[PDB]
Amino acid sequence: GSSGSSGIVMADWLKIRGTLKSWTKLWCVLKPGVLLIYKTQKNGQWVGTVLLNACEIIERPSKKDGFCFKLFHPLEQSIWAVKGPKGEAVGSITQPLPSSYLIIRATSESDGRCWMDALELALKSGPSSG
Repeated sequence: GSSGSSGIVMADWLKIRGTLKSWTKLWCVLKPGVLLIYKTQKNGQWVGTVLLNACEIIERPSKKDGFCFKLFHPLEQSIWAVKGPKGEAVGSITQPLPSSYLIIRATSESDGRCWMDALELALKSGPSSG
């Protein structure tokens, strides 16, 4: 359980696999048993939401490439919310994304380590349980 103050877990600029050509620095928001992603913090067109009902982290720092990881579902499920924050199918239409897994990138091994870590906790934190 992460008793910081607000429901949200953490928010930072994470890099996503550059399927277009260059990694995309989206605004990922770590929530309690959920993760949100937004094109930016300013406007915030929203990209999609990730569900952490019971996802795990394996990590993928690769040989030499800062630090990264992969969050997939062991019970083979959809790691995507039916809607979004404001109950919306989708916000914007950008690069393609996965369904089961989700590759993310952090700034420094630490950051990522905290991300890939918090995540594990988040899911292991449940949606405000008690």
